[PDB]
This record gives sequence, structure tokens and C-alpha cells, in this order.
Amino acid sequence: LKSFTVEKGIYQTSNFRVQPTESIVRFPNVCGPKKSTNLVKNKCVNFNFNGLKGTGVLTESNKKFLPFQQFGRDIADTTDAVRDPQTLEILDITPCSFGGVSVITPGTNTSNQVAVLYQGVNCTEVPVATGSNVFQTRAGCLIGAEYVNNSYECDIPIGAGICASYQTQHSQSIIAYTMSLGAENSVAYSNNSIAIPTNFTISVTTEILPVSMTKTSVDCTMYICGDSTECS
Amino acid sequence: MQMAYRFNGIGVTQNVLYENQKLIANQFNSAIGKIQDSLSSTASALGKLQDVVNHNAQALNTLVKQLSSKFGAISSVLNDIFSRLDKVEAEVQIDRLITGRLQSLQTYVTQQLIRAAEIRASANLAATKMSECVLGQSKRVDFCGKGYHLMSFPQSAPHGVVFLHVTYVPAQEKNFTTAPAICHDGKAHFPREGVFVSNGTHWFVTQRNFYEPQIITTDNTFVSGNCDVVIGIVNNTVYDPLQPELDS
Amino acid sequence: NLLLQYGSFCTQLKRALTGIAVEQDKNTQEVFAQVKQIYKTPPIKYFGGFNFSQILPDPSKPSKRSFIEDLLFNKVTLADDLICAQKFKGLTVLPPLLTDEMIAQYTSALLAGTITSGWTFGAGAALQIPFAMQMAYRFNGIGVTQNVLYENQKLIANQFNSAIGKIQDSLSSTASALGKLQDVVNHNAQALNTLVKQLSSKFGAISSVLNDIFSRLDKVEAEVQIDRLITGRLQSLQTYVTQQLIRAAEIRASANLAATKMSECVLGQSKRVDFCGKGYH
Amino acid sequence: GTHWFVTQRNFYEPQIITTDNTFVSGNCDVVIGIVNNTVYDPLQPELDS
Amino acid sequence: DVVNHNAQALNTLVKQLSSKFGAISSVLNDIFSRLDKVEAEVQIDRLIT
Ligand SMILES: *[C@@H]1O[C@H](CO)[C@@H](O[C@@H]2O[C@H](CO)[C@@H](O)[C@H](O)[C@H]2NC(C)=O)[C@H](O)[C@H]1NC(C)=O
Ligand SMILES: *[C@@H]1O[C@H](CO)[C@@H](O[C@@H]2O[C@H](CO)[C@@H](O)[C@H](O)[C@H]2NC(C)=O)[C@H](O)[C@H]1NC(C)=O
Ligand SMILES: *[C@@H]1O[C@H](CO)[C@@H](O[C@@H]2O[C@H](CO)[C@@H](O)[C@H](O)[C@H]2NC(C)=O)[C@H](O)[C@H]1NC(C)=O
Ligand SMILES: *[C@@H]1O[C@H](CO)[C@@H](O)[C@H](O)[C@H]1NC(C)=O
Ligand SMILES: *[C@@H]1O[C@H](CO)[C@@H](O)[C@H](O)[C@H]1NC(C)=O
Ligand SMILES: *[C@@H]1O[C@H](CO)[C@@H](O)[C@H](O)[C@H]1NC(C)=O
Ligand SMILES: *[C@@H]1O[C@H](CO)[C@@H](O)[C@H](O)[C@H]1NC(C)=O
Repeated sequence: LKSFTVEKGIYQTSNFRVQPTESIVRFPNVCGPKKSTNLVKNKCVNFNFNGLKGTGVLTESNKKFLPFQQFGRDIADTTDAVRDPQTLEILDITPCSFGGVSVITPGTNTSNQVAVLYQGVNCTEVPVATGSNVFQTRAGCLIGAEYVNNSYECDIPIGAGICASYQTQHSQSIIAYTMSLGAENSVAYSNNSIAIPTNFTISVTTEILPVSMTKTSVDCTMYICGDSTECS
Repeated sequence: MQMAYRFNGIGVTQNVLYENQKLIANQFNSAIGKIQDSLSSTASALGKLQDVVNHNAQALNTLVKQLSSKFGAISSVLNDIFSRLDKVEAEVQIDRLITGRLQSLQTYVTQQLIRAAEIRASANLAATKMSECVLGQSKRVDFCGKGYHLMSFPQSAPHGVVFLHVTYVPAQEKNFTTAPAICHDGKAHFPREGVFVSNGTHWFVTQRNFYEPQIITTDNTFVSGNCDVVIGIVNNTVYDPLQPELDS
Repeated sequence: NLLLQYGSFCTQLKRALTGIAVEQDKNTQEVFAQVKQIYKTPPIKYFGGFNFSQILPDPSKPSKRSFIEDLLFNKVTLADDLICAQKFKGLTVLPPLLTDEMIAQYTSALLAGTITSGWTFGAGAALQIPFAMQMAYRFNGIGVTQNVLYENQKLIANQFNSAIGKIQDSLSSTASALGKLQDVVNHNAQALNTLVKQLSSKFGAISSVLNDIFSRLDKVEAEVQIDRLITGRLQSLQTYVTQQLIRAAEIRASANLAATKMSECVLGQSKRVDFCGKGYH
Repeated sequence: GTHWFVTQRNFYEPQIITTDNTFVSGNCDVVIGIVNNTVYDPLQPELDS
Repeated sequence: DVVNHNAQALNTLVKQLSSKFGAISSVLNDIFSRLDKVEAEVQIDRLIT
């Protein structure tokens, strides 16, 4: 934000990437000056298949390919499956997990306790992609908040209905909860009866609407060239 | 009389203002004092106009800071191009700088055009709310104020306008027995206004918004059918106000 | 680092996309969450001879949506896998704040308010009222006296049930009736697919792969070719973000219209001609 | 036919022209294309007391 | 204003073919005739961009 004061809310920060654990090279079983390695499945590694490099989670895929078909591609022509030269069964390739990082905190006017959101990524790998308050959500993993079953109005939105609030917990901490949509009210329908109120009040509310914005105008040569004659 | 007009549009007869006139005025003045306290306390209330100011300031401060961008050139200072180069690459660097600054200016103009379309939509909405609630009474639900609309007052603001919507909310509930019609000696009575209410022993008519019982007469009801046609009909002797006048 | 020389394009692109993303949740909140309390269904189901049972939520469902809601959720074809290759190229999809279970609960609350209380649930507290006088004053809201529907309650009830059955048959039999939502999903899918497919464009350089330029050429000419590739890809991304902004203005106009339709025709009875369908509303 | 009636806007429900459903304004000279009726009053025969 | 916006946009699209955009000439075939193809495609590249 380029500011020394950060207010209350959810704020986007620099993202995170799951780096490859190893590097895997596959060559036919005459190859080049470099030599192949062993296969690693279901983990984030670098891959190489006869020159087709990259980083991906190689899988235990059961894809059926035609015998001449060495590679495959997605609908957007991105390479999704390869034929390993060592093992001619087909391995589907999915490059590793990542996501945007959002910081959920109350304002520095109030406090400096930090809860971190990892959007769309499961908590099974997030703190080693430090923890101590972990909540798993379909919208993404959450570090630094404790889940509370008590439903309230949404303080800071996270995603998939979960909202985070700053409350004393018995002490101040950040706690996540499923949002409350309001109270619950059953109106007993019965055709013998109506219900009409007796006393009425008068109340005043507020509505705010923008009408205009700042008028601006731009000189060509002064902006682009800055009073240079040969630039003009 | 203006309050008698505004109540007349929301299902309230003219007399109901004057029967609570001091109380209505006191509640109105208390609500004005409450919104004085709310505007004095909440410094985050004016979010949209401060957001308009922040949008304009951010757009100008990010267009101005793009002058220092090289856009892949040797420098954004043109005298470095004009003093440390021959012209055959200097024209290439000029082309890069002019194309980058013109692209940034095009981006700023496109952002201003999109935001001007959004601000024009908001200003058309504000002019419609002006013409419908300052110049009239809004018959459209949840347009000016939640509930039955009474007034709205325009207040000037930096790059915008602020309305003070005065609403009408019923508060104290009660339940009564009802009938779609009441049949007296083969005449189904349809009320011209109001719904039949029964307190247990007697039958009354009452307006749908606040409690106002009146004895069911022939003046407030009209007949166009018999007992059989109305489903869920009950019996009561419809009293005739002509009957004391017949004995006069 | 060569993208840093172009400066602050990426930050304002991220700001514009986040301003779209928060606006989507604001649109959903202002369309659906127009009611203070979650009203529930009463056990008495004789709604003046009507049949609201399949617009009301089905209690046998795991996620208790209504039957017509289940039809609309089944008719829309969805990019599920289409989500793989766009994910791998830096494009993410954020989940919506209000899940469809809570949209179902909000619609159930609006239904229970509209059915058990008329249009009074939007102003203050919901209060019970029968349907003979309710549809009679709504019939009085269109210029005919209240006595006609007291005479013809059963005929109008079976007419409304037959119209509900015809809508049920049409939404069971036609997936192409949901054109505009399928147009929204198709537009987003083709925009993302066009954005991913424009990485393959060489943009007049020797290759559309950055490693082919970087790993072999000398540094000045490789910087020239990467500048060409960055200029082409950034022009593509700026065009994508600009078209998303125009589509966001269109979606904002549609969501404001839908919120007005909710607040005027679900929470009331509109006097506008042909605003909520042909004929008197 | 020969019986002039007041009718609602959307449903053909004809009722006899009474003072309960009609109001009076002006004499029968300035208005255009107007006809005759024996206007009933339901309250009128009840007053014999 | 709608008609003038359409005519002005089409005309402004027309005269920017005269804009050389840092290339040697507005006409492509002059660049093809004067130079061989290798630098010519660079000049045409600037024109097309
Ligand atoms: C309607 O409600 C208002 C309050 O909302 C009532 O006004 C109060 O009346 C009591 C008793 O007369 C006073 O002690 C209070 O000072 C009044 N004001 C407030 C703010 O409470 C009013 O009397 C009610 N009217 C009816 C007809 O019930
Ligand atoms: C209201 O209409 C629904 C939809 O036609 C009826 O629900 C059906 O009821 C039959 C008989 O019980 C079942 O065989 C169907 O499977 C039901 N369909 C659905 C979608 O639920 C319902 O019975 C009707 N209610 C009334 C009171 O007539
Ligand atoms: C007015 O229109 C309604 C709607 O069609 C008519 O109701 C139908 O009448 C036919 C013929 O008697 C029946 O076969 C249908 O079953 C009726 N519909 C329903 C839902 O029951 C009605 O008859 C028409 N005429 C009048 C005077 O109301
Ligand atoms: C997280 O991962 C575990 C196993 O890796 C899986 O069972 C669980 O469903 C995942 N969470 C979500 C929300 O999908
Ligand atoms: C109902 O109202 C009448 C007024 O005519 C009154 O005499 C009677 O006591 C009331 N009954 C109850 C139960 O309040
Ligand atoms: C009123 O409600 C009762 C109880 O549900 C029902 O038996 C009765 O038929 C209803 N009457 C009308 C006229 O709807
Ligand atoms: C009303 O009176 C009729 C006879 O005139 C009777 O049949 C009917 O049951 C009465 N209504 C009620 C609710 O008792």
C-alpha cells in the first residue's frame, strides 16, 4: 500500500509458488551427453521426457495413447500427458499448486495480529509450501485463525461463506466463522387471521451518490516530449 | 398539509397525522438529531465520494509516475538520447519512449472513459432520484428509503449528492380474526377500504398498516354477491347508520 | 526484471481485476440479501388452493434447493477439465462469497416473507395474512375489484398450478432457454481460452517460447526479442482486462436491474408497464 | 344492449348506474356525446320513516 | 454527433496509414522495392504494429 498505516480488511500481497522438490530426466532405454534419472510420481518435481522439460506433478495415470503418439495436449494445446521413454504407459502432467496470498488483519489503528489466507490451496501442504491456528476452507487455507461455530455478521470476508473477525478469546485474537444471514422467524400462516400493527414510527436514513469526477485535460507535446523541438 | 398529502399516498387517511402531530414532529426532530450525531461520529460514512476523489487522485498519480518509466528504452530522459547516441538508434529510442507514453496515455483515457460511463450511470440514477423523491414521492419500493416513502432532502457534497430519506415503519404488532367478506341476510359485504377484523366478540374494519377499528356499516362496505360465492365467509349483522336517522 | 522497465502496468491490472472481483460479491449481496431475517416455511401448506411446493425448497435434498432451482442448475453446462490449462498459466478463479446453499436460504426467506406476509417483510416485521384479500388487493392493484377472485379462487388456483406445471415442463425439457447465463459462462470460457492461446503467437519474434530466445541468443538481441514478446503479451492482457471491464459494466447494469426487479416486484407490486413481463403484474 | 352499465377495467362486471358508483359534475350541455339513464339510488327507498 | 463520431472515427482510421510509425515510408511496396526482405520485414513490422 506504500503507507505506514494499514486499515482493517483483507489485502492482496505477493503470491506463493510450490517449488519442485527434485529434477526428473527420462531418456530411452543413443541418448545425449546427459543421462536419465528415476521416475517420481504424485509429487511436485521438475520433469524431462526426451527434451520436453518443465515442472509438474507426474501422476499414476491410466491414459490410453496410440502407439505412435508420444505426447498429448489440452484443449488450449498445453502439454498434459507424455509417453515416458523408460515406461511406455502414459503419465499425466499437472504443474504444481500456487495461489494468491491475502493478509487478513485488523487495522494498525487497533492491533497488529496477522491472519494469512492462501486462496484455493488446501491446508495439507500450505504451511510447508508456520501454523498453530489452521482452518481448511473450500475457498482456501487459513493460517492464524481459529474456527468458531458461533455465527455473526461478516466482519472481513474470506470466501465460501467464511468470515474472519477480531474478538476476545478467555485475549484478543482473529477467529473465523460461517456467516450469519440474520435471525430466524416463523410466520404462522392461517387463513382465519391477519396481523396489523398498532403504532408506527418515523425514521431517517442516508443515501450517498456520486454525481461527477475531476475534469482533466492533457497537452500532447508537453507530456510526451517535454518541450523538445526535435521530439515534437 | 404536505404531511397529509404524503400520508395519503401510503394508505393513511388525513386525520392520522394530526392525532399524533406533536409525537410525529418530536420523533422527526429526534431522528434529525440522531443523524447529526451519526454524521459527526462516523467519519467512514462518505465512502463513495471519498472513493471518487481517491480514484481521480490514484489515476493522476499513476499517470504522472509513468513519465519515469523507460518502456524498454535506454532512459526516460530524452537528453540522454539526444547527447549520447547517433540518430539511427536515437529514433528507435524515441519511438520506444513515445509509443510507451502514448500507450500509457491511451490506458489513462480508457480508464477515464469507463469510469465516466460509470459516473454517468450514477448521475442518471441521482437525477432520477432527485426528480422522483425531491420533486415528488417515490411509489417504487426500496428506491428512496426502506419502507413507505415520505420525503428526501438533497444535500450538496464534494463530487456528489446526499439524500436524507424519511421513512415510515410500523412498530407494534397485534393479531386479529379475519374474513374475506361478511354475509348479512344473503348479502356478501365487500369493504371499499380496509380488512375485516374480529376481536373475539365484535367485528370491525381496520386499515392494513396501522390499527384503526370501525364498526362495519353499509357506508364502508359494498354488496355484489350472496353468501355462497365468497369462500370462507362468516356472518354478522351489518349495522345501518340510517337506522338512528330513520328514528329522527 | 525487463517487465519492471515497463513499470506499473501490472499493479493497475491487478487493482482493476480486484475491483471487478469485489464488485461481483457486492452484486450478489445487493441482489439476494435484501431481507433482514431468514424466514422459514410454515407447516400449513393450503396456500389458498395454490401449489408452491416446488418453488419452495425440497426437504429431501442434501442441499435443500427447490425443484426448479435444481432444473436450472442442471441445465447450465459448465467449464468444470477446462480449468486445468488456464490455472497453469497464472489465471485463477476465485470462489464466490455467497455459496448456492445460502442463496437457496435467502430465496427461501424471500419466498416465506412474500407468501406468509405479502410485501410487508421488506419494510418491517413479517406478519400473517391470507391470500383471498392478498391477491384481491393485488387485483385491486391492477384496476379490478376484489370480489372477482373471491368468486374464482379455485379456478385461479388451478390456473396458477397449471402455469407452474408448464414452467416446470419447459425448464425440464429445454436447456437452451437459459441463454444469457450460458452466454456468460461461454464468454468467460472463450476469453480465458483466447488469453491462453495468445501465448502461442510469436508476435513477430523468432519464437513464442521465452527459453528459446533467452538460452541461445546474445543479450542485446535476446532482450529485443523478449521486449517484442512482452509487448505482445502485455497488449493481449490489457485488451483482456479492458474487455473484462466493459463486461463488468454490463454485468453491473444487469445486476442493478435485477436488484430493482427484486425490490419492486418481489417486495412489491409494480405499476410500470412491461417492466416485469407482459400484462399486469 | 339497452341497459347502460358501469364496468371495471379488466373484468366485465356490469352494475346499474347508481349514485354510490357515480359522481356529479356539470349540466348536460357542454359534454360530448352523452346519453340518458334512470340513475338508481339504493339508499333512497329506505328513507320512508 | 453519432453520425459525426462514426465518420470521424473512420476518417481517423484512414489517415493513420499515412503515419510512418518510425518506418522509412508509408507505402509498403516502396520498402519492398528499395530494400531486400530482411530489413524490409522490420519496417513492415513497425507499420503493422
Ligand atoms: C408509539 O410509540 C412511541 C415510542 O416509540 C410512544 O411514545 C412514548 O410514549 C410514552 C408513554 O406515553 C412516553 O413515556 C415516552 O416518552 C414516549 N416516547 C418514547 C421515545 O418512548 C407512543 O406513546 C406510542 N403511541 C401509541 C399510540 O402507542
Ligand atoms: C404440486 O406440484 C408438484 C409438482 O408436480 C407435486 O409434486 C409431485 O407429486 C407427485 C405425487 O405425489 C409425485 O409423484 C411427483 O414426484 C412430485 N413431483 C415433484 C417435483 O415433487 C405436488 O404433489 C403438488 N402439490 C399439490 C398439493 O398438488
Ligand atoms: C376463463 O378462462 C379460464 C382459463 O382457461 C377458463 O377456465 C377453464 O375453462 C375450461 C372450460 O370450462 C375448463 O376445461 C378448464 O379446466 C378451466 N381451467 C381451469 C384451470 O380449471 C374459464 O372457463 C374461462 N371463462 C370464465 C367465464 O371464467
Ligand atoms: C484436502 O486434501 C485432502 C487429502 O489431500 C482431501 O481429502 C480434502 O478433501 C482436501 N480438502 C478439500 C476442501 O478439498
Ligand atoms: C371487542 O370489542 C367490543 C367493542 O364493541 C367490546 O365490547 C368487547 O368487550 C371486545 N372484546 C374483547 C374480547 O376484547
Ligand atoms: C384455513 O386453514 C385451515 C387449516 O389449514 C384449512 O383446513 C382451511 O381449509 C383453510 N380455509 C381456507 C378458506 O383456506
Ligand atoms: C352463517 O349462517 C348460515 C345460515 O344463514 C349458516 O348455514 C352458516 O353456518 C353460518 N356461518 C357460520 C360460520 O356458522
